Amino acid sequence: HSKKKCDEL
Amino acid sequence: GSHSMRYFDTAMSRPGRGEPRFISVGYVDDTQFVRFDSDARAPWIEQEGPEYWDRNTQIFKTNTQTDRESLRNLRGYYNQSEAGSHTLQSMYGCDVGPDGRLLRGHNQYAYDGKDYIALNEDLRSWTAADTAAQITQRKWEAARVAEQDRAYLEGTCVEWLRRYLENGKDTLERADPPKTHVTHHPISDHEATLRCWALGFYPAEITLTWQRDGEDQTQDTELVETRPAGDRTFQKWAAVVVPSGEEQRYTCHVQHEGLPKPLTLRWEP
Amino acid sequence: MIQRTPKIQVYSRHPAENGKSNFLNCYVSGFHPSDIEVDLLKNGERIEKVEHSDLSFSKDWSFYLLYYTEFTPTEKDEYACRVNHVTLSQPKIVKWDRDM
Repeated sequence: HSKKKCDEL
Repeated sequence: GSHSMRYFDTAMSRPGRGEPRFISVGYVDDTQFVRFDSDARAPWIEQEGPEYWDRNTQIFKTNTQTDRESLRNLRGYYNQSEAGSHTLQSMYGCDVGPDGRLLRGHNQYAYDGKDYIALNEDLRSWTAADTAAQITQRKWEAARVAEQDRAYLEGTCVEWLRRYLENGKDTLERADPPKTHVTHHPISDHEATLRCWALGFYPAEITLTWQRDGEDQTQDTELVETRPAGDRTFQKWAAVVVPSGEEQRYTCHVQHEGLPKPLTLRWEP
Repeated sequence: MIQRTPKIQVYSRHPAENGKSNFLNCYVSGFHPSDIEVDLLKNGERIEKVEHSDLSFSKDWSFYLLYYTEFTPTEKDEYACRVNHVTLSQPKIVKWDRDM
């Protein structure tokens, strides 16, 4: 199950 | 034994040829089970709902946009022009032991092939590579990102890895031992190559060594990179150059998870 | 920027036996950035029926891909893999050798 990447670098 | 789940994400800009391509591939150990590609599934995955698939599809879409915006931000951090192509990679996921409990979580990034920022083993703090990644670190500290990542890694990651291992046990929990033989190839009247082969094994982790008179031949052994056969299994070989007539002083040693006991092999003429 | 040149291995899925259907593999790995051109060759001509794996990478961030096609080896047919990458002045050709 994938993880949300919700924060820009 | 022990197992890992890992996602490998690549975002790559391509100025003049559209928006950056985003591809995310998920693995359990050495088995790929999912791929999402912005440029458009294992069997034990299909048995999850179409709801599971939608939820992951939505995540991939959001991740696509996040990494696209991150590529923009990164070129700013490094004073780079709009003209060149750049790559943002990330790896995340969890390792668990035989009992299915968390050993360690991972979440880290590289830009143009260079390590950029990583979540530390504590799942609470960051290690930034340079003054650009320090900007990311400060932003991520302010937004409490590590807490969200830790929640995924200790929860979702471990829980789903356990489920996949249960549903896919016949393959995911089966270690296939190497099939091994030693071949012999004359180089000249004076020397020959002994090549120790390991074929058909899963997972990829393996140890192949040559000894001469019980002594490790690390410096004199040619070891090829472990390579996929295309049928889930892997292959590897190790070779040494030996004086003609001295072949029996050399033994090949094989360790693999699928082996009851390690093998010791010699050339059998 | 750092660039890394591809390693190349050319080999079959199963032990080679003349007249028996098999798979010809070209594994490219250790490279960066990810754009790469890979051709499988039969007596110098490009094979049309060639598939590849999905882009992934190793823990050192370098990319790898497997290119593959069904083939039936014979005594006299020569096979090879031809690779180009930003790090190469001209395409690198690696011959298929049954003993490697």
